Amino acid sequence: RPIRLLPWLQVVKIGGRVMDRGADAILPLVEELRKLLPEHRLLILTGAGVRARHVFSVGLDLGLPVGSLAPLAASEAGQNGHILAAMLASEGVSYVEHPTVADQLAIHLSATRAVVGSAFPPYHHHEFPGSRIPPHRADTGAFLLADAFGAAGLTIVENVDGIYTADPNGPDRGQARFLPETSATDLAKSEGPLPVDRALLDVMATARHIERVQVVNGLVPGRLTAALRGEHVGTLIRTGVRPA
Amino acid sequence: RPIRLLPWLQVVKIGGRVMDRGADAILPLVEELRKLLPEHRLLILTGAGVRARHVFSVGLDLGLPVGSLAPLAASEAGQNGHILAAMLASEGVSYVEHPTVADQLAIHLSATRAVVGSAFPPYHHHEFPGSRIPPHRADTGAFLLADAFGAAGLTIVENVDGIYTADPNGPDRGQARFLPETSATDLAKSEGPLPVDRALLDVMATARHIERVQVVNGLVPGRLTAALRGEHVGTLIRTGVRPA
Amino acid sequence: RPIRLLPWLQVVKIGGRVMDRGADAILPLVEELRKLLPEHRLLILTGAGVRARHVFSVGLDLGLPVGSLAPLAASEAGQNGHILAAMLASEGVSYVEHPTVADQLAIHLSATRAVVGSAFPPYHHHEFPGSRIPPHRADTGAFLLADAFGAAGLTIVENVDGIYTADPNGPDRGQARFLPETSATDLAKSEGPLPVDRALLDVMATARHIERVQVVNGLVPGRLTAALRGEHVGTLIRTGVRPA
Amino acid sequence: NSTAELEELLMQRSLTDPQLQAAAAAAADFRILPDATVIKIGGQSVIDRGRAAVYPLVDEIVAARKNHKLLIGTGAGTRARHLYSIAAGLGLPAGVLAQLGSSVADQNAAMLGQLLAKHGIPVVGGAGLSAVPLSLAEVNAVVFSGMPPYKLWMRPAAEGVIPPYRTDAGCFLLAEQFGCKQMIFVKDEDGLYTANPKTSKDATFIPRISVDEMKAKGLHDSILEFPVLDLLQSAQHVREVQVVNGLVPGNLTRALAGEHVGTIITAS
Amino acid sequence: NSTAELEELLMQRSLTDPQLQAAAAAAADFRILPDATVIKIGGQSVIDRGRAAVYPLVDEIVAARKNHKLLIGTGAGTRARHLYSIAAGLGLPAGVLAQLGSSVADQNAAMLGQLLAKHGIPVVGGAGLSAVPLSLAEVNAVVFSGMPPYKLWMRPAAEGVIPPYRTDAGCFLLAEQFGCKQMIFVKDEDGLYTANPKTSKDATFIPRISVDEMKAKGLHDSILEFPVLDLLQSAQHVREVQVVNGLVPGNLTRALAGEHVGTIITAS
Amino acid sequence: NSTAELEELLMQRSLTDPQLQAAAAAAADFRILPDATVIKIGGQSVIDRGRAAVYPLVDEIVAARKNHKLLIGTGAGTRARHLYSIAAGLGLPAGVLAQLGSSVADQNAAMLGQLLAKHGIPVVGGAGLSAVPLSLAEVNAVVFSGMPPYKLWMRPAAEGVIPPYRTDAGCFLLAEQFGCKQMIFVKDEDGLYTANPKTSKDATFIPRISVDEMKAKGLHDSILEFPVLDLLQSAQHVREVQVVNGLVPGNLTRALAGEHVGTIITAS
Ligand SMILES: Nc1ncnc2c1ncn2[C@@H]1O[C@H](COP(=O)(O)OP(=O)(O)OP(=O)(O)O)[C@@H](O)[C@H]1O
Ligand SMILES: Nc1ncnc2c1ncn2[C@@H]1O[C@H](COP(=O)(O)OP(=O)(O)OP(=O)(O)O)[C@@H](O)[C@H]1O
Ligand SMILES: Nc1ncnc2c1ncn2[C@@H]1O[C@H](COP(=O)(O)OP(=O)(O)OP(=O)(O)O)[C@@H](O)[C@H]1O
Ligand code: MOO
Ligand code: MOO
Ligand code: MOO
Ligand SMILES: [Mg+2]
Ligand SMILES: [Mg+2]
Ligand SMILES: [Mg+2]
Repeated sequence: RPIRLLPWLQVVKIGGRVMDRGADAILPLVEELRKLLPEHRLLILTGAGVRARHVFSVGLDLGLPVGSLAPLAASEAGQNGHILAAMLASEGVSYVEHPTVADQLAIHLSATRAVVGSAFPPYHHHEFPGSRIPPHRADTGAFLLADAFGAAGLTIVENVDGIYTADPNGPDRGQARFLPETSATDLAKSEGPLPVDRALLDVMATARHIERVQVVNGLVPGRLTAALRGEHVGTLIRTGVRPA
Repeated sequence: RPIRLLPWLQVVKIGGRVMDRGADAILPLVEELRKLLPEHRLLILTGAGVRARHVFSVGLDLGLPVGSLAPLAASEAGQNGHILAAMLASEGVSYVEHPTVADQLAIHLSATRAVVGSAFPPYHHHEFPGSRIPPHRADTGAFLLADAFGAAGLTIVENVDGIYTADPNGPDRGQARFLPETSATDLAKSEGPLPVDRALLDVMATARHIERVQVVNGLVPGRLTAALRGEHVGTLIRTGVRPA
Repeated sequence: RPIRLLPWLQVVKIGGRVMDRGADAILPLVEELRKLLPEHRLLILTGAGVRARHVFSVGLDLGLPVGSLAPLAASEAGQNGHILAAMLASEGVSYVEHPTVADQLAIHLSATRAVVGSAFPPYHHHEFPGSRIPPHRADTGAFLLADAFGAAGLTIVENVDGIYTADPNGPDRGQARFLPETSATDLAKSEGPLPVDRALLDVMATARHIERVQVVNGLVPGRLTAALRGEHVGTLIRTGVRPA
Repeated sequence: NSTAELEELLMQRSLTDPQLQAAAAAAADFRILPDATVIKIGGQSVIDRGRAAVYPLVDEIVAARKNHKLLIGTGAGTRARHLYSIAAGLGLPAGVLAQLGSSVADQNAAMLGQLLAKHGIPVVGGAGLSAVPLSLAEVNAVVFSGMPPYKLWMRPAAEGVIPPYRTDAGCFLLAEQFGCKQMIFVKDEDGLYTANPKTSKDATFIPRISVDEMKAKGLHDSILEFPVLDLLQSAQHVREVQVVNGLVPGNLTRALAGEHVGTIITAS
Repeated sequence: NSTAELEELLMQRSLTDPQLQAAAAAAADFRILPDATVIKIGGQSVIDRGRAAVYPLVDEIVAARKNHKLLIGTGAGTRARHLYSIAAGLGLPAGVLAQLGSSVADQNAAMLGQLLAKHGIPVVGGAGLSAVPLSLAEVNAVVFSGMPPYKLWMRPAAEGVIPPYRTDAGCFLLAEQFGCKQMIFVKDEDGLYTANPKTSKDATFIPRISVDEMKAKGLHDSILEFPVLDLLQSAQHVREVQVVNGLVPGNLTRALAGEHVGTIITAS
Repeated sequence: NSTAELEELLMQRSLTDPQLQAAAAAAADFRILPDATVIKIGGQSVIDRGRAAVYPLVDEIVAARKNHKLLIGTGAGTRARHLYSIAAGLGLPAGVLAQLGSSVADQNAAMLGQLLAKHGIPVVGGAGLSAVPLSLAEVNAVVFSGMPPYKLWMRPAAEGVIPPYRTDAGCFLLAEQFGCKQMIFVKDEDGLYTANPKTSKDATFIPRISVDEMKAKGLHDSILEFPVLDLLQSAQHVREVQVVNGLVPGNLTRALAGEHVGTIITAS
């Protein structure tokens, strides 16, 4: 297998719907991240959220193709990153652009303890066709980076406890059962909504380093801290990469 | 009031006419700044000086509007910043561009003790109309940054002791009386020249954090050091922001 | 003479033909560089190698001028830099672009122990006419930077022991005699191939700070470490700059 | 007033000196793009409404550029209001909110430009300096984002952290800087009324009014950003603006033909 | 399916919801550049061969743009293969190799653009959005680099570290995104054969074939990158591609005229 | 000399090898923009003088582009001399001064471009590659800044820290690189004299002279930067230059028409 570029790196993806809740959710998350800075070397990546749904509504009404909608949704993830980095600026944290993440993450994490970036990958008008909704979104971009770096782990911070058998906020909440652990292949052959991109399960099948990814509830203080120490507080997704 | 982004930051504006005096004035200032690096976290911003007056003379003769003259004068402030940063390069100081100042100052001040930038704000062709001379110049840009960051202070380094009742180098030097302290509102209702932009008094009226700004003579070694410790060695300008 | 911008800096140029040998040569060099990071503040610059020869073959067949071939060859030197920086990323080393090297090297070397860049100078379509082969190549660009910074030294890492009286891999290997020491003026009045750019000897004649440059064999572990401590393990080239 | 006396004042006095300011005011006045018209397509009022509103305006733009040179700026809209609400709730200052709003206006310019690309009209980052497309009869128009470049240097309002200079001000300052002959704001109402027509049933239409008359009647902050009315009173080249309803078929075409649709607001 | 029901699903459901995905599939379909043709000039197959191959194709391009709008992408070639071999021997991942390959395609685009500059055809970084040169009869063509923008975010193949999406995929995705009418791959063989024509003496020429028929006969990875055949089956706008021999004089000109030179590969 | 023998030398020898250098010298010679003319507008000699000098030259440029393709570079002038004096007094090296001078040439290009924008002529950062405006009869000209890109990599002079390669050298190297047919320097004197005409009263006008004859008479450093005369002797495409007085009405127009105004300086 290829070498690990940054084996000491920890990657954390913050869901856009978490940022959408405003200060009631962002302020406790910021204080938890502040206490984590002396413990880990962190790359924090933000998702898009509800604003990408509105630009999808306008863009689809205008008939624009999927390669047009992909950078429009990525813009909302970058704005969430600027907001989060501004709240952590007094701790030495700043937002960094994609080419900086791709080529100069090592020097930027030597200068400070953590940086913030956009979780969307730069596919832009080269997005894959098939669906009118861009497939390679925030979860997929965060995992591609973490596995390419050979990072120590990737944690996904959502607004629910984890993955259920059905949408716990949808029409069939009554039959929604929590899944403490699952494999990417088991999820991929299932039909129904998920809290993660379906393209995430595809890039997990070709991964080289990351063996597991945990999805935790960011609205419960302490669960992100516990997940970064390997404690089981959410849904564990096994990628299929085998350990030594 | 809004939160303070970088509450531990100290901002220093170096007048362009100070840089115009050459090594006789720059060399003592560089040695004073060298000794201040271990004491403060500094953002050093440079003004334009006499070269902006020449480009104004050419541009006005060609009839160009005020939005054309604003970036032309800002260029001379950036060149003064490159000169000052080169003299401090052996101490780890470099010039940083405006988008870096706006979005990544926290990480750059985590890597080194001080950085240099242009004091002019990036208004460019969107400069306000009214006067044929660009109103938002070096003093105004430095204060807008310092107040937006919620910095610990802003000090203006000039080639005179402070603000007088008249131009101490003009036609009426005999009646020029030094003002040790004044308010922005008192200065704004006065007529006559000042060593600071008149637009500075306007942005002081809407400020959220900075309570006072001192103007000191950079040609006297030790006065910048004293001003950064709160000692009264020049003209104190009260902004109107009330303390807690 | 002008002041020294970065007097504590050490510059190392890695030949493109060394990188062309692949992991058999790059892996031992990477481990030697890893052990040198705590000892020096390093700017590592990479050359072009055999890929620039192929783009020369295509470009000359198309009839393109020398100013067209210069940026095409510089691209291959930048790719060698990205490869070398990726191998050192876990130590905090990253590739930095030319404008960053020119204006912000001081802050980047305050954040980390070493950075990698392209050794080619940014002459591009403004390359000098005369020869159909670009004259200002990797050796010339590395020396121009090192002398402009006033760096503590410049070491050239090649795939041979040093400079011989003839090409030790060419048609006349039998008469090739090793030269432990030489002057730039003596080399400039000689005819025949050299392992360094002939333009390097010209910029050495107008140098202000660098007094000597050593060419060492990077395929022998330990010689780069010894050269950075001033030990005579290759060919010493005296520039003509006189000591105090 | 002479060139030699202005140069001496420029070298010996502070730029704040009233004698210097008066001498600079007598300089010649060059218009950079005097034959162009600046148009602002509303974000919330037009682009947020989708196909029913944007497609007819694209048709008008393509038809109008045959006889009129156009600089087309875009507004932000509801996505910027969502960003403002999140950031204001966190206590972030106006300078931070200004950068967030620019991204939404960039989104809308990209969507409009992709509908116009097959007609040759590009999206530009420097509209008043995009000399080639504005000079070709085959193009004769460009699309740009309407937010000002102030970013963290944005001047805050007297109260609150909402940026006071947004897409209305950004488009107007372009028209003023380049000496354009016309500035048209494209919104979703017929024009200026005595009250908000969406929340009041007896508002009376106002065909023409000056900035001073608007203030004396409480209309300072209505159809247009209140800071842009003060910029209008200080302008050198653009001394009046026009506000038209973009949801009415052909309204932009008729305004470009000199018809007095909508409301005309004069500086004096 | 209605706009109001799609908007509600877009706000209340996950983007992974099958009900949301089905409603989005019923949206209208806008083609951004429907009159353009995307052409890929091979790196190893054409540009690496020098004057004998490039000069006749430059002549065809200049003659073809009088009647056909063209987007001309470039391949990488042997210099990218050398970079891949060095980086793969060091154990570097596919994301790192993707950036190395883009630089070689940039080199080839720069060399081609300098031969076309005196004819007015520019090198662009945004071909589908370069609206002005594609709209002028005096230009009517642009040159771009064919590598996708994925960089470190490149999806790796099932085995090995060679990037699976290279210049063939980058050029095809442009044609699909902007709704172009034609996609032509310019290589150094007459078309698709039953076996590799360079290493087999009894290969039979195939004038026309579908993607499914190619897979059932072991031809998945031959004249075209095997990932681009899967992208073709999922495409919305470009449902077939053509592969022609660029070393034959006039082959590109005749393909643009509708002649069935080379091999036509259909999605279904 | 053959292609196969050149390729073998390119792979097996150092680029310093005389046998390789001789084989590369026999390669074909392609001119990128053979129909264009490069013109340098002096900074201190023209633009610093203001309206009386710039406005008539703008009129000549607009009239000349109807029949002549132009690349217009700008000089720096007195503001760069002020920056050089400050930085040299601090002991800064030539590489640092080179970056300071480029900003002044950028200022002058921006001022000239805003006077030409309404005529369709743009300011570019890549003039020889700005293929579209140079190909349109409606434009046929571009404006660029004349400083070379060397920055910190600037080769210093034998003595002093003033950059030896400034706007004269930057404009000439453009003309040479792109194979232009003509290079015209626009200054404030009728041409080359036997002595400095500003400080000597008996200087004799020289209509035509070679570089070797200039050196044998102490005229190496006069109307043109002395390093540009050495570049002229090594040039492949531009073997002579012309220096004209831009303060004389119509001098640039007559020089473009083939009239022998000013001084012609030949490489041999
Ligand atoms: N099987 C499932 N298990 C858990 N949650 C589900 C499932 N199916 C749907 N959901 C819904 O998905 C929601 C999370 O939405 P989503 O993942 O789109 O937001 P996000 O990840 O924060 O945004 P972004 O992807 O832009 O960062 C949850 O609130 C939940 O209601
Ligand atoms: N009331 C006043 N009090 C003090 N100085 C004044 C007053 N009015 C005018 N001046 C003059 O203003 C001069 C300072 O000029 P100015 O503020 O333009 O330069 P600067 O601030 O260094 O340049 P920049 O604003 O480009 O940084 C002083 O030397 C003084 O002569
Ligand atoms: N007089 C000489 N002494 C030593 N080596 C010579 C001499 N003349 C020619 N050479 C040859 O030059 C070769 C080095 O080639 P070169 O300097 O072009 O590569 P490089 O410096 O690694 O590449 P780059 O300049 O792109 O970084 C040596 O292997 C040697 O065979
Ligand atoms: O984006 Mo940066 O590269 O903090 O030095
Ligand atoms: O400008 Mo930088 O972003 O020193 O890392
Ligand atoms: O390129 Mo950077 O400027 O590491 O902060
Ligand atoms: Mg999710
Ligand atoms: Mg002042
Ligand atoms: Mg060598």
